[PDB]
Amino acid sequence: ELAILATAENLLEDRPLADISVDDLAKGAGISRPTFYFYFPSKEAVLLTLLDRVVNQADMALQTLAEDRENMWRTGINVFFETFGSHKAVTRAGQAARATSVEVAELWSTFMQKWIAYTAAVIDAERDRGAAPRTLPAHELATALNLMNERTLFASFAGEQPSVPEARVLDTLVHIWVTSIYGE
Amino acid sequence: ELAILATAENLLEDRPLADISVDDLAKGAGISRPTFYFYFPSKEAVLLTLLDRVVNQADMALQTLAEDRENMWRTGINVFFETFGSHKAVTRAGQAARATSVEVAELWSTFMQKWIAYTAAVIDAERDRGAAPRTLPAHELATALNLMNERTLFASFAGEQPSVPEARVLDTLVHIWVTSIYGE
Ligand SMILES: O=C(CCC(F)(F)F)N1CCC(c2nc(-c3nccs3)no2)CC1
Ligand SMILES: O=C(CCC(F)(F)F)N1CCC(c2nc(-c3nccs3)no2)CC1
Repeated sequence: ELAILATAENLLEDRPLADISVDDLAKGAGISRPTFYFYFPSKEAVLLTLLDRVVNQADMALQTLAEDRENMWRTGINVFFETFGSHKAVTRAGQAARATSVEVAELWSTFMQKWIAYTAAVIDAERDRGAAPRTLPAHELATALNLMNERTLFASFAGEQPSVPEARVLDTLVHIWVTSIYGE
Repeated sequence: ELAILATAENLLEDRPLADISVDDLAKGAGISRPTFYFYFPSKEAVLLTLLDRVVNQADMALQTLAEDRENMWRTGINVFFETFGSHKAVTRAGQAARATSVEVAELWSTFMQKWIAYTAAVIDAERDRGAAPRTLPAHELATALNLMNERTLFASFAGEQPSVPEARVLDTLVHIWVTSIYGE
């Protein structure tokens, strides 16, 4: 199973999921094709599992943090920059699969809701302690900022035109987060 | 031609481009199917033209503006909220078509570059006159803010989970723009 997952992530670096066959996956894993079907129903199920592992790893890293204001936010944004930036091929294939796969769509949406709720809870705590002003509803502010990070990180990692260069994206997002949370 | 375009926009309200046939389009336009092929090579070419007209209408409305700081930005963001919000079916189909169509991809990318360049020029003017502090590189700040607006507007219009409610999205974006441009 782990060899099929590593193989899939390796090939995804080079080509889209549409250009990878079960045969390629089976072969890279040192197993036959019907032996593949024993571990996964499809190549789409492989990507789902890869995406699930990356998002959970980001989510666990953020839990570890939960357990200087600008540096506080930078470190939390950085969990996502590093975790997804270390898995760009999976990130990119997984984002494209939100369009065609309900399971990938639901997976992404469920974790965005969780990460928005955590951001909102931290902004509310900051407001409760007098460190942040009561401007926008916290949960709405958190939603826009998180959607910004999703779109901006993924555009930078994919080398999209337009995008912020990967080496400038963390400072760019942290500035927008800190000014909008503390400003006002 | 205009009847084929209106028909396509009308049907897109109800269903995806994949569930619309040339026959549906031809029929709604009061023409035969080979008569359709005379005006457009495909249903994908129809969406391209619809998207082209919407983006140009937004772009022309923003030119009209180019020819109170918070209200200045609100009015510019509002061109996009109203123009795309008045054409949600076309916006939504057009965004999904960026994945499968190079012409739709290039069209969106070309206008984002133009709208980023305009935002950056206004922030630079604001900094030149002493009204905004010299924090992030203007063009990087503009890129992240514009990508935020793209993702956040389209999520609100599609009723995505998560999204900012459509009735709160303009105030949410304006707050993030004004604090990040003038803050720090
Ligand atoms: O960037 C994200 C998530 C959106 C993305 F596309 F990237 F998946 N976040 C979500 C969690 C945010 C957050 N950080 C923290 C904290 N960081 C440090 C202490 S508490 N709380 O919420 C950081 C940015
Ligand atoms: O929201 C956008 C474009 C991104 C989108 F997804 F929506 F297409 N804009 C681009 C242009 C921005 C802008 N406004 C202005 C001005 N508004 C009033 C005077 S000058 N300059 O740039 C406003 C937000």
